[PDB]
Amino acid sequence: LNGLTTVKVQFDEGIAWVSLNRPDKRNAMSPTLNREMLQVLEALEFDDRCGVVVLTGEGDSFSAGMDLKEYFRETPALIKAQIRRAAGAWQWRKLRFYAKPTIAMVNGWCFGGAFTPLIACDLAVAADEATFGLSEINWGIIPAGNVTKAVSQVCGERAALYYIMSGEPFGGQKAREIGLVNESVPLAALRERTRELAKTLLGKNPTVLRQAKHALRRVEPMDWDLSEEYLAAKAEQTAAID
Amino acid sequence: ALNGLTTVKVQFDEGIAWVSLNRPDKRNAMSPTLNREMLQVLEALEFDDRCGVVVLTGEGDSFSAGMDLKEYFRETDNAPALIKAQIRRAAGAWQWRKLRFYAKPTIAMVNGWCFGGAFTPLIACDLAVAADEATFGLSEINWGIIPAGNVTKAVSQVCGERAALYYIMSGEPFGGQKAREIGLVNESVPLAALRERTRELAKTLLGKNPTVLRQAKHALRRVEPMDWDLSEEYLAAKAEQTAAID
Amino acid sequence: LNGLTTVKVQFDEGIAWVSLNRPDKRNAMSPTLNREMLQVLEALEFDDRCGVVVLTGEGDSFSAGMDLKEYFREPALIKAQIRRAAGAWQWRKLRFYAKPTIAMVNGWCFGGAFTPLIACDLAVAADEATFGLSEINWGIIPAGNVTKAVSQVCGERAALYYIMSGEPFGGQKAREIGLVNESVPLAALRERTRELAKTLLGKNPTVLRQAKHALRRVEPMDWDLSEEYLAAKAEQTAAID
Amino acid sequence: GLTTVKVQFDEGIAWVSLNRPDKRNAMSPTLNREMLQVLEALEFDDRCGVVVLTGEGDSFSAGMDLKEYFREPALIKAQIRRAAGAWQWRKLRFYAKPTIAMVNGWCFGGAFTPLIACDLAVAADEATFGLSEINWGIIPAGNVTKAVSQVCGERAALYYIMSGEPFGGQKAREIGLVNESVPLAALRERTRELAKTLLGKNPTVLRQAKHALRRVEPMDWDLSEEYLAAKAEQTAAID
Amino acid sequence: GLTTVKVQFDEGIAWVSLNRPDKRNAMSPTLNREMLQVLEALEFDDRCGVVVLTGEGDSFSAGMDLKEYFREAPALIKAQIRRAAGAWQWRKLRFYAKPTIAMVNGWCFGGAFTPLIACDLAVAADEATFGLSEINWGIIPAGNVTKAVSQVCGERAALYYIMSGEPFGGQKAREIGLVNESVPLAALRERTRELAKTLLGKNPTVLRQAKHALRRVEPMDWDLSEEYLAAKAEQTAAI
Amino acid sequence: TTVKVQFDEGIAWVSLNRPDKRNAMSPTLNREMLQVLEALEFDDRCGVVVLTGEGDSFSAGMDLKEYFRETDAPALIKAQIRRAAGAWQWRKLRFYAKPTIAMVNGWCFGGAFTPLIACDLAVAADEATFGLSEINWGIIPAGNVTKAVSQVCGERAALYYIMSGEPFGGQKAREIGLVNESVPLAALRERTRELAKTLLGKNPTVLRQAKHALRRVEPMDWDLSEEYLAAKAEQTAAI
Ligand SMILES: CC(C)(COP(=O)(O)OP(=O)(O)OC[C@H]1O[C@@H](n2cnc3c(N)ncnc32)[C@H](O)[C@@H]1OP(=O)(O)O)[C@@H](O)C(=O)NCCC(=O)NCCS
Ligand SMILES: CC(C)(COP(=O)(O)OP(=O)(O)OC[C@H]1O[C@@H](n2cnc3c(N)ncnc32)[C@H](O)[C@@H]1OP(=O)(O)O)[C@@H](O)C(=O)NCCC(=O)NCCS
Ligand SMILES: CC(C)(COP(=O)(O)OP(=O)(O)OC[C@H]1O[C@@H](n2cnc3c(N)ncnc32)[C@H](O)[C@@H]1OP(=O)(O)O)[C@@H](O)C(=O)NCCC(=O)NCCS
Ligand SMILES: CC(C)(COP(=O)(O)OP(=O)(O)OC[C@H]1O[C@@H](n2cnc3c(N)ncnc32)[C@H](O)[C@@H]1OP(=O)(O)O)[C@@H](O)C(=O)NCCC(=O)NCCS
Ligand SMILES: CC(C)(COP(=O)(O)OP(=O)(O)OC[C@H]1O[C@@H](n2cnc3c(N)ncnc32)[C@H](O)[C@@H]1OP(=O)(O)O)[C@@H](O)C(=O)NCCC(=O)NCCS
Ligand SMILES: CC(C)(COP(=O)(O)OP(=O)(O)OC[C@H]1O[C@@H](n2cnc3c(N)ncnc32)[C@H](O)[C@@H]1OP(=O)(O)O)[C@@H](O)C(=O)NCCC(=O)NCCS
Repeated sequence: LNGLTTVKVQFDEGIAWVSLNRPDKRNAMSPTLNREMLQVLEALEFDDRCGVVVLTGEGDSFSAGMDLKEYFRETPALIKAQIRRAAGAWQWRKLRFYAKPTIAMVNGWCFGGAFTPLIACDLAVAADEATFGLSEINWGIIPAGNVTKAVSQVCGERAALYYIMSGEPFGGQKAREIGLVNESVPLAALRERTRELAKTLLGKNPTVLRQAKHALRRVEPMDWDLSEEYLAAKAEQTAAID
Repeated sequence: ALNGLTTVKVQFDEGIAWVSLNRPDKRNAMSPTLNREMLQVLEALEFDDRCGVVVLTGEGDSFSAGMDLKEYFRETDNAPALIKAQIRRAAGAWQWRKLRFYAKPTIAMVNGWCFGGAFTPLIACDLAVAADEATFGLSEINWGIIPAGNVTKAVSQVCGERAALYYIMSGEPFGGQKAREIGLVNESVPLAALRERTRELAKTLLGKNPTVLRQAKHALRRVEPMDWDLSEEYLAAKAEQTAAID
Repeated sequence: LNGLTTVKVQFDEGIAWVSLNRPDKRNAMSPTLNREMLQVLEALEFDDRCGVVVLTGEGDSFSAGMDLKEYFREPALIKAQIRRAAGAWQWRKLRFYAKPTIAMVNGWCFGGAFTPLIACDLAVAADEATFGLSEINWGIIPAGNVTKAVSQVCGERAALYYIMSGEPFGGQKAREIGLVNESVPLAALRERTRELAKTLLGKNPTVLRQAKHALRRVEPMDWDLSEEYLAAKAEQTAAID
Repeated sequence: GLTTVKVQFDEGIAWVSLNRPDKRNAMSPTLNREMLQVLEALEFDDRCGVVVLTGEGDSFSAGMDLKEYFREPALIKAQIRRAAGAWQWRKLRFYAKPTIAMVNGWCFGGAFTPLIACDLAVAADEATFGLSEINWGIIPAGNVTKAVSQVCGERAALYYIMSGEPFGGQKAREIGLVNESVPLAALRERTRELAKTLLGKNPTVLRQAKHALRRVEPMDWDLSEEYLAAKAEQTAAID
Repeated sequence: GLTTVKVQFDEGIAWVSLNRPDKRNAMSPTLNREMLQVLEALEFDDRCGVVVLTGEGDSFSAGMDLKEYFREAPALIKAQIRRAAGAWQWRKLRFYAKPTIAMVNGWCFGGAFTPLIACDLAVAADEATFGLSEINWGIIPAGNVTKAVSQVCGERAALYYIMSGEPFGGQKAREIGLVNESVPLAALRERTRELAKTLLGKNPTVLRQAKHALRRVEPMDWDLSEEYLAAKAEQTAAI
Repeated sequence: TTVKVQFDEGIAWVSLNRPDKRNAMSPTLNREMLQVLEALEFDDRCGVVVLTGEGDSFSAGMDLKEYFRETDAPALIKAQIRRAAGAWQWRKLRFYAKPTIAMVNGWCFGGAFTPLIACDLAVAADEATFGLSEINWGIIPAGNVTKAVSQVCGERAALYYIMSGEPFGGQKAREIGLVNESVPLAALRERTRELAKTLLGKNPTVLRQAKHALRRVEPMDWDLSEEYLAAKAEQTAAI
């Protein structure tokens, strides 16, 4: 957490408000931001100053997507693949099964690549004024990285295809309708609502909370006979490590 | 199989088998005894000509308060491992193994409290009509346990990842209208109209061809993990099997 | 495209209005229509006069499902070939069509019509449209690929309710359960559908085709595999553009 | 109380023998019900820590009963079909104790499912295997088609399903149907030595390990690592 | 009227011969279209109840035509050409209405692995030379060759020959489960004809249902496969 | 320090360097081996990596003292140490940017199976001893060992050696598909070098794309694999 340039961490009574911090660039996710975000999230897993992580963006943006210059334009094949993997290293590899509960607080512009860490977070609270967009089609690219998969994970096929194919923007209430976020409230109540939800998660047994939210995503592709076998081993693991 | 029941009641009604958990003093908590009796009841009703549809509900003010904290959890905590496994299997033996592909159509009538383990038989049933006043809750997190058995899988089967994680992680209660919005139940109506609405839907299912109704509702849950090429092959055999056994 | 007997095709500023043309039979899908529809869909994938295809029904019916007279009632391998020819255009060709597809449900949509409706990329229904999985009322299961198609876009509760009950529902209910993207009054159906088609026509056609395919491809994949596939898909997109 | 099954206890080994030699150990609804009772009773019988499945006489099992199971209502037929698979693979494939199939002779049709659902299998060289269902005008129903595909390659599975051609114990070993094939005179002792080897292991760890192998097969590597981490913790918490 | 494929009928056996010996039976877009028409014509031709796929001359097939298929286009046209190959190589062949046997009489390289593996069975000559030689030409085993080899061979053997491009004979192909049997070339035709006659003696409806069910149940869990096999058995008895 | 790296005309001989501990994989070695693999995938002096062990061992498995006993630690720390093992043993190795060959020169037990199987190819010495000895130590084959064995071995062979913990040599490892080839130890180094030189003669881009494509298409249906392989082939030509 020392010498961060693109990421801000503010601790608040057990809550780690992690803000993408490139407001002048609308929090576009560059290779520098990708490296810092993984370093922050890895450190916060063992930082006792927090038991829940809130992911948001500084200024009027959640995130305008990947940096069109520093991530896309300025990027050898193996060198290119390493930078692409560094994005997914924190956007979904670390976030999807994160050690502590995660809440995405969408305060504003959320486009393209921003959908992957938003969906990899366990919960999401958006502002009514927040503007979501799968604008990749308008920039001549598909929703790569894991954006296409992430949208398919939480939204129905009809809604996923409509916003990928058309690139049409939509607000927080529409994001809640299609299952992209858990709740949409006015921006003036966004932080208060997200903080109340984080405080509710802080009141739970942290081990049981971690085991339960992981098991939900693990059992998704399993058959019912396999899920019962996994959940039984997961329940015994929970009581053994608490 | 229907005689000497201590925790479950069965009442026949014009081709409907109203199966209600019968431990109201315990809010219909599901004990190992109840898990054993319900499997007996559901197995017998699959061949009982007095029914063409099964309605699963609870006596009193509770649909179910989840697994018995005393008889299912506490009294089996220090039991031998294979004994605990057998008790756990017996719960899922009727909660999802029997219910999810029951030979007859099943409707879950959520008349009241529905917590924790009660979500698995509720979701394993084909259709679900809840009361607006009913209170749902994945309160396992507040008791220090994960939603085990098959509760976690059952919730992810009908509810989106956001709604599934929200109520699993927060343990927050919600009513029948929220259960309908998140896809947990088909319909939500006031409690005063819950039985008449459930009975009307049950009579609608009774008016259908029972063989085709059984075959079609099973095929829906079978084809979900299949690719479209495999599902077309399975639906072709399922359609031929339907015509041969009708 | 020449000599068609059950399908009509009208070109409109890059839009291929493909209508099932059996209105006196409520656009029931016969083995003849199944053969012609695949014949038309294969030709339109390379027809430079179209960049988007709108599937709709002539008259008051989008489609009344499979032809109860020419398809169902009328050898095992012969029966299998006729059944396969239905899915050949209803999902095999439509689900990963080389061009964007929009289903315009102008009226009756029952049984087997669900498969090409769901295999299309997008769907705009009329509020007055009447959907229904009435196969249970006819004594059959939603065969072909209907059960899978309904499973693909609707939640398990909604899918089971309409399959088991055979209850009909309107355009707004179809939009609510995720069967279609939007639902407008019939008087505004063609204008809204043409507006959506022009929006798709303004996109990069190669990127649009690759993106709509990638969405349906990554669904059964794990996140590690989908990231690998999307990286290869993104590279294929830039190379063939 | 059993009429179709014989159980012999030997130093922690429960020798479970199919006992219908007059019908070549064909599996009837009576045998299917009796076998589930035996397996359910043996999983808590402390007198055994390993179960060996074999057949009395010159047969392992000639498949399902052509008369009782097949020739003799829709949901009644489905119940009898489910009773066969209830013990043939639902109970056996994840049985609480290690299981060994000892193929002493004829092994045809439906016999493949309990043979494959068992953890391990030792065959006699003189034993004759055969997916002869095609010769009787039926497909390998129940779960035989799935069971054969689980242990043998697609080529070997298709060859013996489509041709109905018999093969011996050495061929069964080569295609992976059984772990080992020895002469019949050495079959029981080789099986008993393997059963004794399994009895020397930690029973909890052995049950957990053998279950974990079959569970992780359809998992991706990221998910299997998560499953194996919980399975190992579950192992240490109950041992 | 066919130019690249030859069809000879023999007592219910349709000997289908790839016929481009001057190009070592390389598969061109012309051959790909002709093979699909032959397969679509033979599935209802009562002169055959079994299909034997092989190659004329000293070749089975040297893979895809390096000139006509790869070297000699717009994106959708190249995809249509690519789709036409898989249309007969695996889409039609993998679930073909009639039993299929691949007779590997000679060279079998690259893209030839897909129709070889999509056929139900395969008998090779010991002298036949196999090879996933795409790596030697600077391309991955595209089409469905990578999946086909993954379907019948273990991961070690699949990776070894994909990565090394090293050739191997008929006995090695039998060892790794690529073919069911390998015999001397002088005995290949009679050994293949005997297997074809063995398939012709089966109930053709039951044979088609069983060979399809084997490949359908591969990715199913055991509970789902039992559900599918019960429906497949009822469909078999009805048709 | 715990790893040795020797460059040889494009070959990166990567040796586990804890011979006094039989190359037991400590948390120290786990972190160091990941850095070596990360450094080599961008080191232009190598186009192939051979993973072997110093001394008489390939690897005796995980360090019983430093990896297991000394982590007896809070749950998240234990999970972090466990994840660091799989970070290089399969997360980095299974889809490594360059071809990998495991040279099993000696003892290969327990956790050593995971990096052995995550390597693309493997050549063993006949004299080398292989063992899934976890059952003898009271633990299940955790990490990804159970999944790795199931990935390359049949269910029977996987279950036999997990349940019995029985040791086996290089020829048996080749017979069950654990390694590609087994030769006498005196010929092991040159046989592995021939394979490494063969891999070095291939287009490294096409070789990486092809070897990755094989493992990616395993769980796909044939229609999905064809779509993936077409994009993979286009990605190959563009890169
Ligand atoms: C997010 C957005 C609506 C904000 O609107 P705005 O308040 O008017 O701010 P601006 O459009 O003027 O851009 C703000 C700055 O941040 C940069 N910026 C915005 N989004 C960026 C992105 N993905 N990548 C890199 N830079 C970005 C701009 O280049 C600009 O830089 P500059 O001030 O040095 O010239 C608008 O910037 C936008 O549409 N960005 C692209 C969103 C997107 O489509 N992402 C997916 C790309 S595939
Ligand atoms: C369902 C509930 C809201 C009803 O509240 P109520 O009407 O006021 O009734 P009570 O709380 O007084 O409980 C009545 C009886 O039923 C028992 N009971 C209720 N739920 C029970 C359960 N899962 N298991 C065992 N007993 C239960 C009570 O212990 C009590 O028994 P007692 O009278 O002998 O003391 C309440 O019982 C409850 O909060 N929780 C259990 C629900 C739950 O969270 N289950 C999952 C736990 S993992
Ligand atoms: C679609 C429907 C609501 C239209 O009702 P309508 O305007 O009153 O039209 P009609 O019912 O009078 O029938 C119109 C004609 O189209 C035919 N038709 C309608 N649906 C048909 C279908 N699936 N298959 C074959 N013919 C059909 C009728 O047989 C009739 O032919 P005819 O006039 O030459 O005798 C009506 O046909 C219906 O109730 N059901 C359609 C069938 C259906 O549900 N199919 C899925 C079944 S598996
Ligand atoms: C196993 C077999 C090779 C033994 O040959 P054998 O020593 O000559 O024994 P036989 O066939 O002469 O007779 C054995 C008795 O057991 C019965 N039997 C053998 N297999 C049987 C089976 N699946 N089901 C019912 N009865 C069977 C015979 O009907 C016969 O009864 P009977 O003596 O009262 O007339 C031979 O019996 C056989 O082929 N059985 C069928 C194997 C098979 O195909 N199973 C799959 C069926 S789909
Ligand atoms: C099959 C093979 C071993 C036989 O070699 P041979 O008997 O000595 O005879 P040739 O090598 O001269 O080949 C004979 C003709 O068929 C052609 N031929 C062989 N394989 C061909 C292929 N895939 N595509 C197109 N033409 C091919 C040759 O170009 C040659 O053409 P020509 O006679 O007009 O000059 C050799 O031709 C060969 O290696 N072919 C390539 C196999 C392969 O790698 N396929 C995968 C390609 S990615
Ligand atoms: C590999 C093996 C057969 C070699 O036998 P050996 O040549 O006679 O060598 P030794 O047993 O005498 O031990 C050599 C050293 O290496 C260590 N060693 C060997 N395997 C080790 C392992 N997994 N972990 C930690 N140390 C190990 C010994 O503790 C010993 O250290 P020390 O000399 O400081 O006391 C033997 O070490 C063995 O049987 N098992 C090691 C672990 C194993 O087999 N499986 C993993 C258990 S889960």
